[PDB]
Order: sequence, then structure tokens, then C-alpha cells
Amino acid sequence: MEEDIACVKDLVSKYLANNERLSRQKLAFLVQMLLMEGLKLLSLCIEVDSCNANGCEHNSEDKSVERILHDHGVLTPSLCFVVPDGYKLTGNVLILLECFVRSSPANFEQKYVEDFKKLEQLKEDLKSVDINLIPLIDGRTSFYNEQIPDWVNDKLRDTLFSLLKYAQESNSLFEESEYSRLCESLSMTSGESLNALLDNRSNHYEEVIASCHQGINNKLTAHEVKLQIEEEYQVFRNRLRKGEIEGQFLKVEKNQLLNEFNNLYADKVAEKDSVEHLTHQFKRASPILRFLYANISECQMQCWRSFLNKVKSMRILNTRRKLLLIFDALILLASKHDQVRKKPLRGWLGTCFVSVNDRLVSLESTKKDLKKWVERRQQVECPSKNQILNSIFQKTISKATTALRDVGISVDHYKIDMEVICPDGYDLIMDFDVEAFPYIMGDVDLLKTTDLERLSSLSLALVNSMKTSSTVKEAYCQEFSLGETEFQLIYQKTGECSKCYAINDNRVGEVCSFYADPKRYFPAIFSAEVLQTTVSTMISWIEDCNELEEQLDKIRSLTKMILILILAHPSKRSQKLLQNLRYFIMAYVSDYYHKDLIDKVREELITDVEFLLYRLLRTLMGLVLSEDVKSMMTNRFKFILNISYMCHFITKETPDRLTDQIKCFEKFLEPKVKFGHVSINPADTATEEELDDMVYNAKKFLSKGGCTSAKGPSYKKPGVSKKYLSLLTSSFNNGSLFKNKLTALAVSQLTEVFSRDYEYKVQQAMSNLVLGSKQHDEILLDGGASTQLKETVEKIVDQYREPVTTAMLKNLCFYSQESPQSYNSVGPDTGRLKFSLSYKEQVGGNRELYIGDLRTKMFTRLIEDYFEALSSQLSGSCLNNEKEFENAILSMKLNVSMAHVSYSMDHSKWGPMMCPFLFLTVLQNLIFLSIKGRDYLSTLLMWHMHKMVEIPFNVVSAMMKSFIKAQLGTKQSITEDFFYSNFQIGVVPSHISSILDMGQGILHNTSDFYALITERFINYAISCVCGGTIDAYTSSDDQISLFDQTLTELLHRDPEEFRALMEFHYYMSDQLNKFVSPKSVIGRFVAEFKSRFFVWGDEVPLLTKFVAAALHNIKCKEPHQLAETIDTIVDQSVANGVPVHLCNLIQIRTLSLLQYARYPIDPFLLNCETDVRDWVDGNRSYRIMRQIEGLIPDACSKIRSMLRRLYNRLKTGQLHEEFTTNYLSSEHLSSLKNLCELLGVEPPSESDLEYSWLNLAAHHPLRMVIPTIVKTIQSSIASGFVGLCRTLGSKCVRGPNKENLYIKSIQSLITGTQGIELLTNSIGVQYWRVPLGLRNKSESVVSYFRPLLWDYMCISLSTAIELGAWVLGDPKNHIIHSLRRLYPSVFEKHILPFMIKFLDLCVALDVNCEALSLV
Amino acid sequence: HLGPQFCKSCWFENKGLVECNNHYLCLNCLTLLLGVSSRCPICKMPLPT
Ligand SMILES: [Mn+2]
Ligand SMILES: [Zn+2]
Ligand SMILES: [Zn+2]
Repeated sequence: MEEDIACVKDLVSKYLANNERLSRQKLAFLVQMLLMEGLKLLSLCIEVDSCNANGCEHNSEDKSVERILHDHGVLTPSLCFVVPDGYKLTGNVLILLECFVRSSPANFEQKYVEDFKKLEQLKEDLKSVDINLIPLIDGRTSFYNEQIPDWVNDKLRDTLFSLLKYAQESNSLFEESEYSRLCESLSMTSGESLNALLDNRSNHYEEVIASCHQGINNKLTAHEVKLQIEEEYQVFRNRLRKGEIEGQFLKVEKNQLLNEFNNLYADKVAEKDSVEHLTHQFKRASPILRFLYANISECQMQCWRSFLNKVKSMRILNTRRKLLLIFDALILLASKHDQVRKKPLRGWLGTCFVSVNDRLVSLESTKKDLKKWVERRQQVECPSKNQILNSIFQKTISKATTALRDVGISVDHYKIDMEVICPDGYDLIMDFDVEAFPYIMGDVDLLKTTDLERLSSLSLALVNSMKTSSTVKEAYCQEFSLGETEFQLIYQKTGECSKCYAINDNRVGEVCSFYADPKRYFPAIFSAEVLQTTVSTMISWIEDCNELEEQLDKIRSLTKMILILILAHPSKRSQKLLQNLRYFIMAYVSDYYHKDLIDKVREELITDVEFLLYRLLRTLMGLVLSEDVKSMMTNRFKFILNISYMCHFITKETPDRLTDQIKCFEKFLEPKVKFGHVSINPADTATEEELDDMVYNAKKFLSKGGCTSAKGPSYKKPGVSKKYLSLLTSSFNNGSLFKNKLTALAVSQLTEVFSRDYEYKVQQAMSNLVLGSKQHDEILLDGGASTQLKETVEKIVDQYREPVTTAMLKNLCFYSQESPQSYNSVGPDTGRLKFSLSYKEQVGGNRELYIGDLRTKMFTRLIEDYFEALSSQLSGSCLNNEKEFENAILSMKLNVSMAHVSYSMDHSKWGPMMCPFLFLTVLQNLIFLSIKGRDYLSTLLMWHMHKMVEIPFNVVSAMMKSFIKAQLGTKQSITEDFFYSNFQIGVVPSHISSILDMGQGILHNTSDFYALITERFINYAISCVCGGTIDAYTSSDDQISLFDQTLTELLHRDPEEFRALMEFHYYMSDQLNKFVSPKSVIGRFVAEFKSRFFVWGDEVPLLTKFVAAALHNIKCKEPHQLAETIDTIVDQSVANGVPVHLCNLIQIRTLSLLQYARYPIDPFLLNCETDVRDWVDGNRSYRIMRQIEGLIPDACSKIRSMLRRLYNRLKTGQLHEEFTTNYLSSEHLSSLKNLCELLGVEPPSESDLEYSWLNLAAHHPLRMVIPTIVKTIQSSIASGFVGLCRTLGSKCVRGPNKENLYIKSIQSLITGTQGIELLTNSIGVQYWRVPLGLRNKSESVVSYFRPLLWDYMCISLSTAIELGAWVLGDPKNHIIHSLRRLYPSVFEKHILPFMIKFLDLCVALDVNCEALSLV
Repeated sequence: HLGPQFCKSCWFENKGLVECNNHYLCLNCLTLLLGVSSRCPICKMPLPT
């Protein structure tokens, strides 16, 4: 036994790092178990490599944070005890290190998030002691190091494993748990089933299984099922023709639908309004609407303001308020000197002016404070009250020039004209002195873009006000310009929240005041022409109507009013109204509809503006859908569908997340309380009572008394019948289907005052203190870290009740204690699949999201892939495979082209009403002809049945606050009563396990499979009972059913039998968990599927949807990536329905947004001269090539001839692809002439060769807080855009020496040259023409410039490779193999960190020619 | 051959239809669309008499 021991002792004595420490471990081991110390030396090598790689001091003596803080003299109270691996002290900056090694990704991520939790707890604790710490996590998935060779370490580990073959170590020590974790730590599992678990399932599993088997047959014959179906259909038809069952489908009457829509909101809307009165009332509805249509009739101060704003970010002096005062005096003098010469007052409002940091300061306050300051400076000592200010102004301007010169701002570029500093400054500053709507409400016609332009100016002012830093009259203000006038938007509140703005003017004073939300007026910032043009297009759709010609002008005015109203007032209620309008118009042209349609279309509206929008919509529909139209219904339907989809213009983000979170929790909880399974505190260590309730609810879920009962089927009730489930199972089995204490005292006193700043204090006290007594743990520790705690909690509760060997040293090195070893009927002995509930933003209504840890993720992934394999064996579903979805589209087009009936169904409450137990039951009864695997799926579904869901902290805190307010100081909701009843006994809801909850996404494929089999069975039953086939296509939320000729002629000849069949379909679907939603429609002309509408086999454009999507999607990333995103979106839009003019205008709007951000537009950004050929059969590279051809029209022809000859000689001529890979790595400007001489074509002259473009990302990419091909394979919109505008002004570009600087410095250094001309064509493409004399001569700014002809050749060759050789005409996988072959080092680093054919040019033309990604 | 027996304009009349170049129109739609131009607003082809 000692043979291998002495062998490893020799090995550690010969091969070991003897730097200064590991020799101590060597001498401590050699005196001493082999496997443990082998792992220990390995992990210690990992740790020393970690601390030397991260420059941290090694923490070897197991010193915790208290020891480190005591060794430095910091006295701290009782906090968390955590020991780091390394520490680094720099004043008030501590660097902590935690290292671990894991083989399974689950345990790795678990320890990652656990270390994150402990480090955030430590940071929050030391923040209460004002000690700033920076965390560092060293997670190493491998065992490699830099001390022992790789194969030597592998041989060491193999010797450990071969010494593990004995039995003395296993029986003397290494108990089952620790030995198992040690063996799994040295293994290489890296977890497809993982069945090597300790199965100790109790009898409850068999109870649940027998529950799914009792009463159900699932072994019937294919003939008895038909007889039962026929008899059930007969009984159903009889009970309907009698009247015991209510009808669910009504025939459509256009007159009745219009009358029911007009009479909507009859209790608050008066009656039908005329167009003239509508236009009269609209122009004076809201303050923002009053500002519009109001008929409202260099820059030395602006230069000084901008200059002082530029020097304000660098913090030149620790005199913040004094710097503000000095800058105020300077801007005062500048405005004086600019207003005396020729200019009127531009930045004045009356006894107040706009100073630096775009804030309004009153002139009297400036004079007073400057007087106090100058007198206080004069008390200490002759200067005659003006030499002091003159000297200090000289000091400030000198310091500013120095602080801008080291970075190269070149102050002279600001056109300051620094002469305003006069000796008589003190005197000139002291002697300086300057129905309720003032204007006429309503003058502008609804045909000019003046209103849209004013709206754009106002929205830009709002979004620019959103970013006020607000350091330390105090009212801030932005300025927005206009024509003969310019106004100021004043505001006191700061941040990105919604506030109250005031539009003011200098000549008249206050003009408007309104409470608005800044982050919502984005889609109208620069959309001056695109909106007018899209409205013109929508009107031109129905322009050739021949029946609305006498009213089309009114129609246009109405549409424009709707648009301006939803843009100036973005409200979720308007969005919901427009979506319900979409549903209505969808159900208007059909043949049958649901009786609950109108109750769903009606949405509660407040604020008196939504009523105006509703009146506008009603009038518009009355005009377009009048009784005597009877012509081209297609165009009118498309028009109304776009008017409904106009909801996309409003941002899909939520105004306030608390209310939407409460709404999501209400939708989550209502059906559970309606059913009767709301078990609280699931108690992971399973008790018997919860199991009894679980099995009882499972038994109740299966009753669902069918139509053969006395009362009848109770619709919209959750539950599945036994008879129909048995029929389904039997039909599938045979071949038939597929075939702080002071604050607390102040809060208490404020509560007492309110009974017989303080309100927020009391709210925070109640949210952070009352929850301590119900601690049930993120927010609980967050509140505990902000506060002694026990005594304060006890006093608060009293005052509120008055008025009424598995050690540690081997646990961080070799093995982990986080892995499941056994599993029972509830879970893997560690957690019963705990999820957390969150909300996802959508257009109409937010959706739910169940987020879980990595173990739950992989379990659900296993179930999902298994059921996806099951479904792929079929050919009915279309969810995640493009082929079946394309086939569904083709079949739908073919069926609609023949005027067949189409049943578009949506299913209400698909999430909360489904059940895992139903899946388990329908699984346990199938055969699945070809046990391992099936029992695993069964127990996984059983785990899914016992599921914990964590209640969000926001909603429970809100309910606690409401309960406190109700106990201290009215139609309470269901969840409100639930929370109150739970609080009345002391317990607070932390997790609510229930039966009736299918995760929204976590069980997607299994739900799709269940829906597929159920719908197939339903269609089979309908076919066998009537005599007609039915095709079905599902998407796990909503589906389409396509009928054959027999059902069409049946509907044409018998409406009663058709509605009987439809109600029977509804009844059978409700017998399952397939509640048909009232949005469902049975129409023979229009068909809806996955937001795709088909009217006559074609597809509706949905223009406004794509237009809003393009106007919305602007992220804060690198500008070229933003251009790529916009190009992809505009490609999609032009592909579906959008014409070329709107898309060109969107591109120009994006370019204008980029110009406002002060960016050097380069020609490789966008092409806004489209003649639409490059969107159908062209990529982005072809568009950029077309733009460059438009830029330089002469050299492009020569280069295209050269490349045409080269491509012709390449595809079918002499082989040249072998040397081009190296030829394209030399000097480009010389290589062009070389290749032109080699091919025989005349090279371009010097004139048409010196053209270059400015690439700021030539040395390094922009710091948007090596090629790009090796990296691509690895808040809100307004916030993103304003962050983009903020970074592109700061030190964003990097130099060759890895130094940061401003873009303005680059333009300044370019202006210090005599060669370039800076010529642009029409819209600011901004391409330079630097000569080749200074070309890369003395490491000047010419290094940033890159020649245009070389990149043009690159892109033209890329397009020639991608799409044919016709692109060269006159205008009238294995890639990683090539990467590793050509760039070995680049293939080693930044490539695969966690993972002949004529393509070598596709990878060679981008690793060196830095133009695009090309792939 | 041709499509279904309906007027592609009003979507609801199905009695007494006259054949276009490739489909059917009702008499009311025909006399209503004869006043704008001679070209079929759907087929982009001249309408017969
Ligand atoms: Mn749908
Ligand atoms: Zn017609
Ligand atoms: Zn026609």
C-alpha cells in the first residue's frame, strides 16, 4: 500500500514549484491521505496562480474579513464571517478574492451565484461602515495551472484514481456522502439522462399513478369510441335544441356590430359628433395640444455657455458652487456684450437667465450672491472692486485652456472671441437689468408639417431634459428653438421619472403646464417627414374608392389627429383600445362571432382624452364603413387594420412597474383561489398534509361532469373529464389519429399625527421593519443591512399591537456540497424546483415569466427536448421549425384562395389553466411502441407538479403597506383579501405551491404536443360525426383550423347544423383544458395566424407596425452596430409591405439622429439613395458599394472593370486564389497599382486615389460604456439614445498608445492640416480627400484615415463572391478551419473559450480589410 | 380555371356575376368602377363590356 505513497512522495519531491511557499506544503506533506493531499497541492497551485495573476496578496492563514479589518485598525460590529483567498488594500479600496473549481456547470454556476450573494452582502455591510470593496471571482472549470506540466498532472490524477481502486480507504474513512462527492469531483461527467441517483420514492408516487389510472380505460376499440362520440353528439344537439345549454356563437350583422360599437361608453360619451366640431375641440383639448396650432407670430452667449459646459465635467476645482457662480458671471457678461452689439435677447426669460448646466438662475440671485462673494473676498487684503474678479477670471480661463490643451481641444474652435473680459466688469454686471391661453387657440390647417415639427422640437427638448445631472430659483430648464420665436421648458424634478413640465416664453411668460413622462416621446423626436408620408400612403390606399371622395379630406384630418393624439399622449389605455379595435375589425367581416366579444372590446377609459380618441375612431369607422360603400372591401379592411396596429407607435415599456406587477400577480393568482388550491408555505421537507391536499385536488381536477349531468357543462371552469380523456387515449393507442432609531421614532410620530418627507419615512419604515417579523431572502437581508435590529423590531411590533468528515479545508479545493445525491416524489433532495415570477413587456398586455436556477433549467430542457423528439415524429405542429410553418402558410394560402371556411382560435388563460398532472396522466396511458426513460419523464413531471413560485417582493410590500393603511386609516380585490387574511394570522406568503400552473415557456414543447394530439382527436371526432376533413395548425397559444369543401357547402346550405357543430366543438374543447377565447372567429375570407393576416391568399402589409419598429429600435451600442440593426429592420420592412420612400426617410431620420450626437459620419454607415433593387436581391455590402459609387463616380468604373476581369479569370480561368491571401496583407495603396499593372487595366490616377475616410476605430474600438470576426461568434430606448449622445461627446476614441481623448480633438488636429478639403455630396456623408504626401509619414492623424479605393475593392469582391458576378456591371463551418490555419495565435486567444472550397477569400477579406463583418 | 363565384370587391354578392379577364364582378360593382377608369383595379387589365 505504501508503494504508491512513496512513489507520489518522490514525484512531489522532484516536480514542484519551489517559489517561496509550496515547499512548506511539501515538507508538511512528506512528514505525513494520498488522494486528499494530491488534490490539495493541485488546488494550492491553482490558488497561487490565481493570486499572482490577479495581483492580490495571498490569504493563507485563513484570515476572515474581521481579521483583516482588525490588523488595519477598523472596528466593525457583528457581520458575516467569510474568509477570502486573496486580499488587496489601497486606502478605502479593498479587493477580495474567492476561488473554486467545478466540473459540472450546474455546481459551477451555483457557487458563482452563491459567491455573488456573499460578496454583495459583504459590500452592503461594509458600506454601512463606509468601506468601499471591489469583488473578484476566480471560477476555473478546469484543473490546469502553470506550475506542473499538463500530462504530469493528468498522470498524477490517474495515479490517484488507480489508488482509489482499493477498499481500505473506502471502509476506514470516506463516508458515503463525502466519498461520493470526492469521486464525482475527480470524474468527468459534466452533465443525457443522469439516472445514477438514489431512488427512495415513497408510496405517494404510486398513489398519483393510480389516480391517473382509475376510472380511465385507454384500451377501447376504434369502433366503440365512434359510437360513444355519436351518442354524445346526439345528446348534445338535443339539449341545445331544447335550451338547457346557452349558445356561444352568433351570426354577424354589420348593422348590429356598428350599433353596438357606437353605443359603447354610452354613460360618458354623449352621441355621434360631426367632423367640424371634432376638429374644433381637438385643437384645444390638452396643454400640449394647445401649444400646437397656436399661431405664434455668432451667438456669443451660446458659445460661452457651450465652452463652460465643456470644462464643467473635468472638475477643475473643489469650489462647485463657486465655479457655478463664476460661470454665471461670465455668461452674464457674454450675454451683455452679445446683446449690445446687434443681437436681441435669445437666452433670457425675464429676471432670470440660462446659465451653465442648462439651468435657470434668477438675475437678482446672481447679483446678490456675487456681491456677497466679492465683498467677502475684499474683507481680506488697492484693487477697486474689479481687479479681483478680473484676475480670478483670468485664472479660470487659463486653467480651462490648460485643461483643454493637454487633450487638444483647441479653444479657438469654439469661436469664443475672448474679448468680453472688460476692466469695467463689476459695473456692467451690477448695472444690468431687463381660456387662460395667451395666444389664439387653433389656426393651422391639418395639411402642413408645422404641428409635427413643433411636436418634434418639444419631444427633443423633453428627452434632452431627461439627462440633467442635477448636481446639488433652482428650477432647471431646457431650451427649444422655433422660427420667429424660441421657448424654454422649465422643470424642477430630476431623473428619468415622470414629472411636471412648464412651457414658457420670454415675451408672454408662462404658456403651458402639464404632467408628462419624458422617456415616452421618442418616436416623434425627428420623425418630421416619415409620419406625413405614411399618412399620405395610408390615405392613397383608399383614395381610389369612388365613394369616399367627398369625405376623404375629413378622413385624412381624422387619421392625422389620431396619430398626433397618440404621439403627444402615449397611454397604455389607447394601446389597449387600438388592439381591441383590431380584434373588432377582425371579427367584423367574418360569418360567426363569440357572444362575449363586446365585453372584451370595451376597455375602461379615464382622463377625457381617450374618450376623444374613441370619438375619432367611431367617426372614422362610420365614414369608411358606412352602409353604402359596397366596393373594394380589401383596401378598407387593410386601412382599418393599419389604424388599429398604429398602437405600435407608443412604446411597449411599462409606465410604472409596480401596478403592472400587481396586475400580473392578480392574473396569476385569481384562478387558483377560484379553484381552491392555494396552499401556502410549501415546506420543501414534504409533510403529509400538503400531499393529502395535492392528491385530493388532483382527484377533483378529473371529474369535470360532462353534458350527461343534470346542470350541464360549466364553461370556463378548469377540469378534464374522464370519459373524453379515455376516448382520446384509446384513439391514440390504435392507428386512428396520425395513421435609524431616530428615523423610526419620527415615522411613529408621523403616523400618530396622521391618526390624531415624513410620509416617505413612514413608508420606508413599514416596508423595511414590518417585513422583519415575517422574514419567511434578498430584500429581507437588504432591509436588515440598512439597520439594535431585534430591539427596534420588538418595540415597533409592541407599539403596533398596543393600539390594536465533511470538513472545510477540502470543501473549497476538491469537492463541492451543492449536488443532489438522492431524490424522492417531491424533488432532488435539494429543492422542489423553485421558480421566480417576473413580467415581460408586450404591446397589449405584459406576459409572465418563470425564471429558475440551472438545475431546473436543465430538467425542463430535458423534458422539452424529449417531447420535441416525440412531436418531430409527427407532422402537424408548427412552433420552432421553419419548414412546417412554411408548409402551413402554403396550405393556408391554397385554402383561402378557394374561399374555404377558416376557424381562427385563441385560447384564453392557456398558462394558468393548464396542468402538469394532465400531462402525466395522458402520458401514463399511452404505449409509445418501440422501461428506462419513461419512469424518468414520469418523476420529472411529478416534480413539476410540486412546484414552488416565489412571490415578488414589490407586490407583497405593496399589500403589506395597504394592510397597514387599512388597519390604521373599500372594495378590496381577491388578492387583497387573500393577503389580509394571511397577515391576520402572522404568516406572510413567500411561496404558493398549487396544481393548476403550467409555466409560461418552461413547458412549451410538451404543451404543444398535448395541444397537437388533442386537436387532432377533436378534428377526427368532427370528421367522423359530420363527414368532412379538418386540417389544424397550432402554436401552443392560438391555432388555425382549415375546413374542406363539405363543411363549406354545409354552412352555405344549413346554418343551424353548422352552428350546432361549432358549439359541439366548443363543448369538446372545454371538456379538455382548451377554453376557446372570445377572440375566436369563423370566417371564410380573412384568416389570422401568428399575427399574420390573409385576405385573398396574399398577406396584408401592416405598414405602421414596421414603421414604428424602425422608429423605436435605437440602442446605445457602437454606431456601426446600430446601422446594422437599422438595416436589418428596414430590410424586413421593405420585404413585407413597406415602399421605398418611407424606408429612405427612416434611414435619413436615423442619420439625422446620429448627426445630432456630433458623430463623424463615414460612408460605411447607410445608403439613403435607394431605387429599390438592393433590398430584394442585395445585401448590405452591395448598398454600401452603391453609396460609394455615388460618391466617387469615376474611379469606381475602373475598379469595377478590374474586378470583373479578375473574377472572370478566377471562376473559370487561371488559379490565383492561392497567393491573394498573402497579397491582401501588404500596403494597400501600392497593392492597388500593383494589381492594376498585373491585370493590364490602367491604374487610377493620383487624383482619384487619394480619397480616404476617417476611421476613429482604427487602433481600438470605441469605448461604448484584433479583427471582429473572432468576437462576433462568442433600460429603455430614450435612455439608450441619450447615453449614446453622452458617450460620443466624452473621451470615447482611443489613441495608439492606449489613451483616451475627445473626437473634437481629432477634428481639431485635422484642421491643423493644409491638404484635405472635407467634401460631402448632399446629406453629410463627410468623406475626406487627404493627399498621399503625408500618408503615414510621421505618425500623425493620417493614421486614422483609411483609403477608400481599397475598401471599395474589398466590398465589391465580397459581393462578387456572395451574389453573382452581375454586380460588377455598369450601373444603368470550415471558416474556423481557415482561421486556425492562417491565424494560429488569434485562433488560440479570444476564440473557443467555452466551445478545396472557395471560401478562404470570405475569411481573408475581413481579417485585414477592416470595413465590415462580411458574414 | 377561374376562382370562386364571388365579386372580389364587395365580398358578399354571389348572384348574377359577369366575368372579368380572370375573375367575376357583380353588376353594381361594375357600374360603380366604370366611372373611375377602364382598367380593372385588381387585374390591372382593361375591363370588357
Ligand atoms: Mn390569434
Ligand atoms: Zn360586388
Ligand atoms: Zn378583375
